[PDB]
Amino acid sequence: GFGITVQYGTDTNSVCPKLEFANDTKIASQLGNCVEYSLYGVSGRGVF
Amino acid sequence: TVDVGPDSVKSACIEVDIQQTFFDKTWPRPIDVSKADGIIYPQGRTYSNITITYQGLFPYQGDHGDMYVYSAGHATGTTPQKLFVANYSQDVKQFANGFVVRIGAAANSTGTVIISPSTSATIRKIYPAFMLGSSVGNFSDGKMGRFFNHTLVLLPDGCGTLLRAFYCILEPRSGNHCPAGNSYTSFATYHTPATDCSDGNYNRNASLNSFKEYFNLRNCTFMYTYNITEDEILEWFGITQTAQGVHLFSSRYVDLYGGNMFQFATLPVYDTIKYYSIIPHSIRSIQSDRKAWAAFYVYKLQPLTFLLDFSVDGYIRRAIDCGFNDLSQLHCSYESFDVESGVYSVSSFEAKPSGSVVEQAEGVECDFSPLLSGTPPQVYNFKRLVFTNCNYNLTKLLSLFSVNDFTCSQISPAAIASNCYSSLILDYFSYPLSMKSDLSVSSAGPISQFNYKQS
Amino acid sequence: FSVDGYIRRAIDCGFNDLSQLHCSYESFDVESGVYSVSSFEAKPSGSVVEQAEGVECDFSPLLSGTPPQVYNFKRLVFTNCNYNLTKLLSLFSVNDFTCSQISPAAIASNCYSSLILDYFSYPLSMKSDLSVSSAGPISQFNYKQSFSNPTCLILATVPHNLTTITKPLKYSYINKCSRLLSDDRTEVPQLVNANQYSPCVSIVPSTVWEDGDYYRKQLSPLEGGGWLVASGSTVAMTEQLQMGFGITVQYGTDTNSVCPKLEFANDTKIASQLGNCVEYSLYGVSGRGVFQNCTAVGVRQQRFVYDAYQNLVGYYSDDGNYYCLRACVSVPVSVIYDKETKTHATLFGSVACEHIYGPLQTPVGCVLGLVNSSLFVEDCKLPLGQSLCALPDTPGEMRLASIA
Amino acid sequence: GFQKCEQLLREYGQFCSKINQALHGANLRQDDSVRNLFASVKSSQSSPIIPGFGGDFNLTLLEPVARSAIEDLLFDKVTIADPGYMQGYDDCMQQGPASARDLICAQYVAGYKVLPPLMDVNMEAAYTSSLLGSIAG
Amino acid sequence: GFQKCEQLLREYGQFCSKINQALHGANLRQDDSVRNLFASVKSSQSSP
Amino acid sequence: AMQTGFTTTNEAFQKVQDAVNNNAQALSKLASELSNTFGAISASIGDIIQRLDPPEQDAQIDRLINGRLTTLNAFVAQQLVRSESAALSAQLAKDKV
Amino acid sequence: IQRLDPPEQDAQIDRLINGRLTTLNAFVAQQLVRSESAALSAQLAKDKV
Ligand SMILES: *[C@@H]1O[C@H](CO)[C@@H](O[C@@H]2O[C@H](CO)[C@@H](O[C@@H]3O[C@H](CO[C@H]4O[C@H](CO)[C@@H](O)[C@H](O)[C@@H]4O[C@H]4O[C@H](CO)[C@@H](O)[C@H](O)[C@@H]4O)[C@@H](O)[C@H](O[C@H]4O[C@H](CO)[C@@H](O)[C@H](O)[C@@H]4O[C@H]4O[C@H](CO)[C@@H](O)[C@H](O)[C@@H]4O)[C@@H]3O)[C@H](O)[C@H]2NC(C)=O)[C@H](O)[C@H]1NC(C)=O
Ligand SMILES: *[C@@H]1O[C@H](CO)[C@@H](O[C@@H]2O[C@H](CO)[C@@H](O[C@@H]3O[C@H](CO[C@H]4O[C@H](CO)[C@@H](O)[C@H](O)[C@@H]4O[C@H]4O[C@H](CO)[C@@H](O)[C@H](O)[C@@H]4O)[C@@H](O)[C@H](O[C@H]4O[C@H](CO)[C@@H](O)[C@H](O)[C@@H]4O[C@H]4O[C@H](CO)[C@@H](O)[C@H](O)[C@@H]4O)[C@@H]3O)[C@H](O)[C@H]2NC(C)=O)[C@H](O)[C@H]1NC(C)=O
Ligand SMILES: *[C@@H]1O[C@H](CO)[C@@H](O[C@@H]2O[C@H](CO)[C@@H](O[C@@H]3O[C@H](CO[C@H]4O[C@H](CO)[C@@H](O)[C@H](O)[C@@H]4O)[C@@H](O)[C@H](O[C@H]4O[C@H](CO)[C@@H](O)[C@H](O)[C@@H]4O)[C@@H]3O)[C@H](O)[C@H]2NC(C)=O)[C@H](O)[C@H]1NC(C)=O
Ligand SMILES: *[C@@H]1O[C@H](CO)[C@@H](O[C@@H]2O[C@H](CO)[C@@H](O[C@@H]3O[C@H](CO)[C@@H](O)[C@H](O[C@H]4O[C@H](CO)[C@@H](O)[C@H](O)[C@@H]4O)[C@@H]3O)[C@H](O)[C@H]2NC(C)=O)[C@H](O)[C@H]1NC(C)=O
Ligand SMILES: *[C@@H]1O[C@H](CO)[C@@H](O[C@@H]2O[C@H](CO)[C@@H](O[C@@H]3O[C@H](CO)[C@@H](O)[C@H](O[C@H]4O[C@H](CO)[C@@H](O)[C@H](O)[C@@H]4O)[C@@H]3O)[C@H](O)[C@H]2NC(C)=O)[C@H](O)[C@H]1NC(C)=O
Ligand SMILES: CC(=O)N[C@@H]1[C@@H](O)[C@H](O[C@@H]2O[C@H](CO[C@]3(C(=O)O)C[C@H](O)[C@@H](NC(C)=O)[C@H]([C@H](O)[C@H](O)CO)O3)[C@H](O)[C@H](O)[C@H]2O)[C@@H](CO)O[C@H]1O
Ligand SMILES: *[C@@H]1O[C@H](CO)[C@@H](O[C@@H]2O[C@H](CO)[C@@H](O[C@@H]3O[C@H](CO)[C@@H](O)[C@H](O)[C@@H]3O)[C@H](O)[C@H]2NC(C)=O)[C@H](O)[C@H]1NC(C)=O
Ligand SMILES: Nc1nc(=O)c2nc(CNc3ccc(C(=O)N[C@@H](CCC(=O)O)C(=O)O)cc3)cnc2[nH]1
Ligand SMILES: *[C@@H]1O[C@H](CO)[C@@H](O[C@@H]2O[C@H](CO)[C@@H](O)[C@H](O)[C@H]2NC(C)=O)[C@H](O)[C@H]1NC(C)=O
Ligand SMILES: *[C@@H]1O[C@H](CO)[C@@H](O[C@@H]2O[C@H](CO)[C@@H](O)[C@H](O)[C@H]2NC(C)=O)[C@H](O)[C@H]1NC(C)=O
Ligand SMILES: *[C@@H]1O[C@H](CO)[C@@H](O[C@@H]2O[C@H](CO)[C@@H](O)[C@H](O)[C@H]2NC(C)=O)[C@H](O)[C@H]1NC(C)=O
Ligand SMILES: *[C@@H]1O[C@H](CO)[C@@H](O)[C@H](O)[C@H]1NC(C)=O
Ligand SMILES: *[C@@H]1O[C@H](CO)[C@@H](O)[C@H](O)[C@H]1NC(C)=O
Ligand SMILES: *[C@@H]1O[C@H](CO)[C@@H](O)[C@H](O)[C@H]1NC(C)=O
Ligand SMILES: *[C@@H]1O[C@H](CO)[C@@H](O)[C@H](O)[C@H]1NC(C)=O
Ligand SMILES: *[C@@H]1O[C@H](CO)[C@@H](O)[C@H](O)[C@H]1NC(C)=O
Ligand SMILES: *[C@@H]1O[C@H](CO)[C@@H](O)[C@H](O)[C@H]1NC(C)=O
Ligand SMILES: *[C@@H]1O[C@H](CO)[C@@H](O)[C@H](O)[C@H]1NC(C)=O
Repeated sequence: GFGITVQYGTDTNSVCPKLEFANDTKIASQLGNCVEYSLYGVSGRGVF
Repeated sequence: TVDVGPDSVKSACIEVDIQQTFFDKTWPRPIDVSKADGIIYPQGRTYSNITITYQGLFPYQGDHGDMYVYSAGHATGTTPQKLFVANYSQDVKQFANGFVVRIGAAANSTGTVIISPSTSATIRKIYPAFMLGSSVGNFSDGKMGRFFNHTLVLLPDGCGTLLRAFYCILEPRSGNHCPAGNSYTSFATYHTPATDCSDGNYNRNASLNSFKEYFNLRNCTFMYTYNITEDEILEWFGITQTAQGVHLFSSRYVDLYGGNMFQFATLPVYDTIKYYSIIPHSIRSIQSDRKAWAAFYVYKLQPLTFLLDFSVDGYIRRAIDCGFNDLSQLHCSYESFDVESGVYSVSSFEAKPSGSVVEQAEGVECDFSPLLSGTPPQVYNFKRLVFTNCNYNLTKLLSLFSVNDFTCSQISPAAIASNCYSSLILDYFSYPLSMKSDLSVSSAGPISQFNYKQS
Repeated sequence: FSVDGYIRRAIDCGFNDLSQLHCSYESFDVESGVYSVSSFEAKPSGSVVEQAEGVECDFSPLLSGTPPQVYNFKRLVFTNCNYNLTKLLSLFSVNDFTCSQISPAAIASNCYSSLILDYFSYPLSMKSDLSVSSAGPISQFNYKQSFSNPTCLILATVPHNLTTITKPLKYSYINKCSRLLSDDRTEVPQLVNANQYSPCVSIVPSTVWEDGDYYRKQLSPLEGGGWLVASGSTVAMTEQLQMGFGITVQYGTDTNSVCPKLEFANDTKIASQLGNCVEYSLYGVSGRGVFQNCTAVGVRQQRFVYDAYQNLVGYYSDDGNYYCLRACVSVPVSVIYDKETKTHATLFGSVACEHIYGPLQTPVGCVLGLVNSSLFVEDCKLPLGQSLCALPDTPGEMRLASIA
Repeated sequence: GFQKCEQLLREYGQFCSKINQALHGANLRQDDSVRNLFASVKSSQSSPIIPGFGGDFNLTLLEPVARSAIEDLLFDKVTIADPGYMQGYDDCMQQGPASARDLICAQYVAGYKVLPPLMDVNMEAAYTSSLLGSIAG
Repeated sequence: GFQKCEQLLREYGQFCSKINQALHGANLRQDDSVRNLFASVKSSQSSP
Repeated sequence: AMQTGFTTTNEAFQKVQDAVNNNAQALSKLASELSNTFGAISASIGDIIQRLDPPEQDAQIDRLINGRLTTLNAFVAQQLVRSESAALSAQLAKDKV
Repeated sequence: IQRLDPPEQDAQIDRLINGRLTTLNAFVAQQLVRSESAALSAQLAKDKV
């Protein structure tokens, strides 16, 4: 048996599937724009 | 499977001349929701003399849609020659939620013979032909428009007297000008009025037979026909797809003069239609008898809320697209076409994302190695691996075992393998499968009471 | 309850309107006044039923040839027919029959817009992989039931003498289905949607040859480019074929014409009960009301006419007539009570006495318990409305007095 | 009327008793408000209204026709649904609803009732008519 | 802006129409209150 | 000049119509809210009972109850607000007479 | 939405809806109470002027 328990917000949500990153998903390259974001599991929409 | 008649025995297809310039016309007929264009009537019920909002699949107010026009082929006097078409077979569109079609809007107007711009003729209604399916790609020479596996074909025939719907595999023929042969451009259907549209006996297979020159029909699961009484009346056609199959809508069997669409058929097509195209059609008229054929317009559907005005007789004659503009939102909020003068607040104009930003921990894999080495503990001595600041992959672990039962609670299956977590805690132990149920939350047996319990 | 706990006095709160009043205040003594109480309910005097009656829904396809694998499930859609699940269930040894968002009794007895039956070969050893909570390969890549419509899942074994159903060589399934994007770095799992087929169905053969077979298709630009890939897996075949049957039912996209068959009495017709309050069940639509013969409105083909509050207000019957449907209407009740005399009268506001000394018709409704007095008051304690007043006889009956 | 629902409704306490008592009090409040208001409009002494009341001052607009002419016009120009105080129950069955969203016929369907006012029209007219005749004096 | 939520919100009836109409009326009430109040403070004749 | 004054430009006249409209709105809440499901599978109790067994049937009926109890509480709260307002207004009418 | 499937996702969204509908009803009820009060007060101001 394998039990899996997951927690969602005691720390940065740093346990993630691996992701290949594009350089158009950086924050610095999209300042002033409305973007969707996912930052270490934290998500929503906004302007950086 | 269904017998759909014999294969074509011709060694070659009729040559098709594609000259899109001639079909690049501007004859706009956008959806006018105030005139109830493009509306499919609420399906399980009717209403009388009321104005209500309704949620359903509707075209957008102001949508121009995609115009398609069929033409006469090439001729020399009394001997028709080459077919003349637009680049339609290669223009494959995403199906999404389906579409509605405005058919014969220009009928009775003086129009143009597309093949001969200086020649005018009275415009006649012509029915659209469609090819729909799950997967698309190219033909032998690299041109697009090939559909794979079963393809739904809606092919009007009998010079506009029947709609033939079939779901079959289309096997490109290899003859001259055919899709698997030499000198291929585009497949097209055709009929030859001179022999196919006699005043009495119309050839009910004229378009089917031309279709068959380009493709062999294989593993057909059905072929249905619907009758059409001839007229020059503007009509609407629509197609949608649900778990029950493909639904064909039309205004002509219920609201002929009004235009509201009602379902007339459901087809047993269960794979998802993702793509569609217009099958170009060319009429092999003699040079001296070319007609102008009405353009048809295809508009896409989406789940919109409309304000629908139901007359005493139940037809929808007027409507508001509640998301078109702010004025429309106002009418919908009061469920009326007439609201009092004033200044009103309406939904804000939303800012929409222009992109996305992502940051994730990227680095070390989370290490499930301990798990794989030595004798696992008993259930009361389970061992715990706590993963933080790492990249996880459950497949990497799951793929090493023959999984008998994998279930999740308070998280979806898709989510367990794709979300980010503060931590992932893995508790592993030896456990007989015969005691599977003793690990259930509802269990009152020894495992859940004294050995191991999940959060 | 007395101090010693015994019950010495009680009110039956449903006996009459006066009793309802005492109960609503939880007291045996309430103040004088005119009070609204529960209406006098109209009750059904019978019932009307209309159902599609005709062709049986045909489960024959199901019984002939080799059933498909779970990712190639076949679908039978039943509309406008009489269903009988026992007829199908009785042909198989059912191992597990469960329902979700519909009761067991209901699955076999309600009318539906449609019934969709999805059948396939399926090992019983993988039973749990069809659970909603499952994160295994069947629920992720092969077959998933609707979360929106009520569903049932039947797992059953084909009997040795049901010789019309043949067996595949092995059971098989997709254990992987994903897309490789044009960059060939990112792989995206392609999960199956409820009631749909996996995108990998076109690359996976009807039977997986052997466990571990890998399939790939090059996608065109219109499909987003990249590759669609999948892996198959197998389960050894059992002595008797095990099959799954998913059932999905919809309740209101059309006339609910998929019904159990019903033997009809001719006393359940609408025409024979016009003007009465009846229970009705019309092609799965039900409630209580009064049918009336009236002028047709709405679209005939749509059968059921609704108002602006979504009530059913009319119906086109299979007998050719259009009926208006009115709610069974309750009869308003107000109790006129005088505490000092311990007397009362009942006002049925807005009601003509034809529906109820005998009853007295007044400007505010029909009143029982009052006697018309042609007397005037200024000092009215029990106003009835308009310029009417109940005046106790003091005990006798209350008088109906006019306010001067 | 569904018993299962009623059984579950009971677990919310005497909900309906509260609804009924709150409205009963609210309704008594208007009968008391009306009674008090009219008691105060009421004249002790008043002159009769006769045609010609007003002399050179044209008051025919206000003279009872009984409501006055302006009073009838005021009512005729306001769109008011007829509550059917005497026999609305029946009007809604033999004729049915007047239009979409007919809130008077909805009463017998939805479970609510519109109650009649404390004074009838002729009594209210009598109060303002006697008031008119009292103004000069 | 979430479509799933909006889909569920619809099952609560025309909730938002009620919110908007109630506030619209409440807001008109102040414009009418203000207009009436100032109409009465307004002088016919006044010295500079 | 006033005989023809009961029109769109007469503020007092619209207030009369608005008092009437407010009564209608109060009743429309009860007439229109019974069609809501409040997350339930149906606005009809009879449909819930016919389709579901008690452990789920209960939850669905309960959604309808909560929605209807809420509606009635809102209705009553407004009848109390409106009757309080009308009573104050009645005293103003008393003073004006 | 990101964490749950429809049968549970629905229940969770619905909790948020109920809470927000409640909040808006409370807000509106108070704007109506406050606007009624301000209107009465405005008539007092009228009388004082
Ligand atoms: C999470 O964790 C899971 C599990 O660890 C990861 O999933 C794995 O992902 C890898 C890819 O990164 C994937 O490998 C692929 O396997 C297929 C299958 O081939 C096998 O069968 C064929 C049959 O013809 C054999 O020829 C082949 O050698 C393999 O045989 C295996 O089994 C036999 C025993 O039966 C052994 O003897 C063998 O040694 C072997 O183990 C391969 O076809 C695929 O190859 C393609 O990619 C590689 C990349 O290195 C490339 O070099 C190849 O040329 C080829 O690429 C070309 O084709 C692709 C289209 O398919 C195209 O896109 C390219 O551009 C090229 O044209 C590769 O090796 C493995 O199977 C997955 N396992 C599971 C269980 O899912 C998952 O990725 C992890 N997630 C994250 C985010 O990291
Ligand atoms: C939904 O779908 C389901 C499944 O299709 C339907 O349910 C079926 O309904 C039919 C009736 O319509 C029902 O048939 C009845 O079967 C019994 C059982 O008898 C068997 O055993 C006895 C043992 O003594 C045998 O003698 C008899 O021949 C039967 O044997 C069967 O099996 C053997 C092998 O073991 C075979 O060799 C046989 O050929 C046979 O298959 C019968 O007793 C019953 O008979 C009564 O009704 C018939 C009507 O035609 C009548 O002719 C008989 O004389 C007798 O009627 C008298 O008695 C009844 C009281 O019982 C009384 O009311 C009458 O007035 C008479 O006095 C009949 O044949 C079948 O078993 C059901 N199957 C299942 C799985 O449930 C269901 O109805 C469908 N729903 C809807 C709405 O349509
Ligand atoms: C190209 O040209 C053709 C004709 O040359 C047009 O076809 C005509 O279109 C009009 C409008 O759609 C049709 O008029 C409708 O006829 C209906 C029935 O007509 C039949 O029955 C009546 C008796 O009930 C007969 O008198 C009549 O001759 C027919 O036998 C009417 O019921 C319709 O009225 C309904 O709609 C109107 C509003 O449009 C309402 O005011 C009415 O109250 C009622 O609801 C209407 O009169 C006409 O009949 C069609 N001709 C033919 C031959 O059928 C094409 O539309 C035109 N094409 C384009 C694209 O413009
Ligand atoms: C024009 O298009 C129509 C499509 O609408 C197409 O109709 C098809 O015609 C064929 C016959 O030509 C039908 O097939 C027959 O159906 C009957 C049904 O009972 C069968 O009994 C026949 O079986 C006999 O003939 C077979 C011939 O091979 C033998 O193999 C068999 O053993 C029997 O002897 C046969 O299946 C077919 O069902 C219809 N299809 C539809 C969808 O209606 C028509 O043929 C086209 N015409 C031309 C000239 O192309
Ligand atoms: C849905 O439609 C797709 C597309 O039509 C279909 O995929 C096709 O499957 C067939 C066989 O099932 C493939 O045809 C041949 O299959 C044999 C198998 O032994 C191969 O050996 C053949 O190879 C030749 O072509 C190769 C091209 O590179 C050569 O390298 C090789 O030497 C041979 O000359 C050939 O593949 C057919 O190619 C695919 N088509 C595509 C576009 O992939 C699919 O099966 C259908 N799905 C279902 C579920 O019915
Ligand atoms: C394009 C052009 O001008 N070609 C010259 C011919 O016009 C000319 O022969 C005359 O052709 C006349 C018809 O010309 C068109 C037409 O409008 O009908 C020109 C169109 O552009 C062409 N359409 C398309 C899509 O290619 C159309 C078509 O070819 C024919 O209909 C064939 O079926 O022809 C008309 O028939 C005159 O009677 C005829 O003399 C020839 C000289 O004979 O020279 C060409 O360069
Ligand atoms: C006192 O005032 C009233 C009105 O407030 C005067 O009575 C009005 O007299 C006019 C005559 O110009 C009537 O006009 C008529 O209207 C009808 C409407 O259909 C029309 O058909 C006639 O041709 C004419 O235009 C008006 O209706 C009438 N109004 C009433 C309420 O009677 C009255 O005469 C004044 N008295 C004195 C002494 O001046
Ligand atoms: N073969 C053939 N088929 C046709 O359908 C056809 N149609 C026309 C005419 N088509 C049209 C269509 C729309 C307008 C039109 O009046 N459009 C408006 C704009 C409408 C809007 O955008 O709201 C305009 O003022 O141009 C004119 C001609 C001419 N020849 C034809 N020839
Ligand atoms: C369809 O509805 C309209 C309402 O929009 C009805 O017209 C009303 O009819 C009544 C009859 O007494 C009049 O008092 C109203 O003033 C009319 N209103 C309008 C806006 O005209 C119309 O009669 C209905 N048609 C049918 C057949 O019922
Ligand atoms: C389409 O139908 C045919 C016949 O019904 C299927 O069976 C193949 O038919 C060809 C005819 O030349 C034979 O050569 C093959 O050997 C047959 N295969 C089998 C397995 O019997 C064919 O499989 C069907 N295709 C699809 C996609 O369903
Ligand atoms: C669709 O139209 C066709 C053609 O009118 C109908 O087929 C005809 O049916 C009659 C019935 O007596 C036969 O006499 C003709 O010989 C048939 N014609 C042909 C070409 O076969 C067909 O039945 C109609 N379909 C429907 C559903 O009504
Ligand atoms: C951004 O991505 C492109 C993709 O090819 C890469 O060539 C480029 O060097 C990247 N830029 C940086 C700063 O890494
Ligand atoms: C077909 O022609 C249209 C219209 O000129 C153009 O927009 C479209 O891209 C063309 N498509 C192809 C596949 O050539
Ligand atoms: C699509 O085109 C490529 C080259 O253009 C050819 O290799 C490939 O086989 C074509 N696909 C089909 C299905 O013929
Ligand atoms: C199949 O039919 C035969 C006929 O004699 C019977 O003996 C046998 O027991 C039947 N088997 C089953 C599984 O019912
Ligand atoms: C009504 O049912 C009875 C039952 O026996 C039957 O005799 C009578 O003929 C039926 N009437 C009609 C009109 O079918
Ligand atoms: C209903 O009324 C129409 C005419 O008003 C009439 O001809 C028809 O027979 C009536 N139907 C019934 C069931 O009474
Ligand atoms: C009571 O009797 C008198 C007879 O003078 C009659 O005029 C009056 O309308 C009656 N009242 C009622 C409610 O019947």
